Amino acid sequence: GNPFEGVQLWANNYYRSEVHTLAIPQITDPALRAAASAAAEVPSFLWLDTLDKTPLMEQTLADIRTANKNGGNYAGQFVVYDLPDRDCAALASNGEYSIADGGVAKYKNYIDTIRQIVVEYSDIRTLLVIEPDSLANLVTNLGTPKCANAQSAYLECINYAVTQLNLPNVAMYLDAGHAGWLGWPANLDPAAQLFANVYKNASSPRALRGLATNVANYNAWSIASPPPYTSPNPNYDEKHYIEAFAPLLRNQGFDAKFIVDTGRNGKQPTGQLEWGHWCNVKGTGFGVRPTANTGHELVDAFVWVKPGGESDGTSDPSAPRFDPHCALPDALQPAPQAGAWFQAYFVQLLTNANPSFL
Repeated sequence: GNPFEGVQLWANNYYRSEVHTLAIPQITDPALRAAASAAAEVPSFLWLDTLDKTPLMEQTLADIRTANKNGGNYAGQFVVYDLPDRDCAALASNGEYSIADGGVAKYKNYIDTIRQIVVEYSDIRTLLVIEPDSLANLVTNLGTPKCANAQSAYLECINYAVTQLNLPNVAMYLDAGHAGWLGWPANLDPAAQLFANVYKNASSPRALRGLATNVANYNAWSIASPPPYTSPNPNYDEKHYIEAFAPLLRNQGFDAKFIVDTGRNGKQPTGQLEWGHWCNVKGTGFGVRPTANTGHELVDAFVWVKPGGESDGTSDPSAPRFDPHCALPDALQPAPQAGAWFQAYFVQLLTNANPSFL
């Protein structure tokens, strides 16, 4: 049943080209250059954060089809991340579509385009994270006007995604935030009802395998001592969050299994001053390498979802779409625009990696 079992994970050429064309020519030390080349071979998700990235999904699946007709057993890894009024509680968003300006119809076309590409590659197992930073806002952030207004659109758009991508070669994991968002005990029951109702309102799609946690975040999977910025949450790591949340979803008829983003959680505690500081956090490392061998039946895989070295946001307050979280003193600076290559952050992650690359 675990879609990560029986397959390898494809390491995509987009990330490899950032490492090889942008990063390695800036590194003089031979050991760090070799470490960088190895990091580019660790398979991370490719983000489809605009419609103009959908050709990248098709090219990636064409590369996988060639590899698999030549003996590979690779699965593709993609993030679906283009809701209208995206990131409704954030101080800045890069989403291209607006609910008030045709955004729901534009989302429909974006999902329609992805469905035809996944059908075009119905021979290729396709592992999707659906919409980071979306439904979790409807549990805690309804007091933010943009999120109160976006409820209907987010729920209809997510229903369209999980129904239209319900294909025999797909496994989807809905983003469900992280322990410091939905793992607080007061958020668990409302979160479980919301996410189980999404599953049931979509007619319990076979491809909707479960939920993704820690995406673009830094929490430990398991740590013996709670980091101080987690107090007083008893669910201070992803393992305790998932162990508390999974049986509540199952109680409501969604027997969800999980994947956990371990791409930036290898150094613990992090440099965070507060748990809600998410941008370009200092003091982090690459974490556990992608695997289906998690030791935990709730957890299908540890994965690298956010790609290390791609910025979370610009720190220039005069730049477009500046988010003040990216200028906090626990955010590494200067940082380029979201998604752009951030060399000093890539070096940070490589040097602090656990397991090590050096």
